[PDB]
Amino acid sequence: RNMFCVKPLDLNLDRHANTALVNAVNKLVYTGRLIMNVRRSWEELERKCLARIQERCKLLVKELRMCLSFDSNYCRNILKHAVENGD
Amino acid sequence: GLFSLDRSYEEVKAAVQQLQTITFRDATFTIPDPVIDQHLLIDMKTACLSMSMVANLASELTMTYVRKLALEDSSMLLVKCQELLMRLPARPQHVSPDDEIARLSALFVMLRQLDDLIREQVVFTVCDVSPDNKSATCIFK
Repeated sequence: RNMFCVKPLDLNLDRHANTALVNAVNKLVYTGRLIMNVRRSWEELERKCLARIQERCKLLVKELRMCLSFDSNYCRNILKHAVENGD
Repeated sequence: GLFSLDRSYEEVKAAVQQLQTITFRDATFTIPDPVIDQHLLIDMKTACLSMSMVANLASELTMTYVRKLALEDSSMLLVKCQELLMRLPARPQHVSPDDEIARLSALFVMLRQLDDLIREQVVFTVCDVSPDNKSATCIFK
């Protein structure tokens, strides 16, 4: 839900009643679950944003092109650039 | 020798009446003139060094086996060896076969370096004694 706030090791997962190898690998798999979760949330948010700005670019270059004018030429020439990347 | 250090002279005089009496094989024996000597200082120094080394190389399982047996088992010898110890189901923190066999080999080496002080040498191995206990036969000379 919120990929920006980091919440590491909220309750105690270090348990002396089990093997220390099992406890260390459980903390490791918690950290791995955290990094894969923030990776998946970040990539899904950026592809949703990039998809909607892509279709906005397509609908705009559709609608501006019906009237030939210098203004439409200039705004089209701005709008020619790709929107696949954050840069 | 180990009791001669930092003790009053009358404490040694109260110790020699305890330690001189040896009654091995139903025949009493006495220890003559237990005094201090520089050779005895050498034996005490190597004894304290070997004791420090075996205290350092002792793992936790060797240190805790007596309590782990005394919590459940019960015998007369366990009681008689427990009263000379001090006062103070859990999983072991870290065990390893290959580390602890090296620990046990070095610990056997340190116990050998402690054992050689009291064990002088074998010089006679008796096969058959005379039945009046006045003679015997032996090997290993």
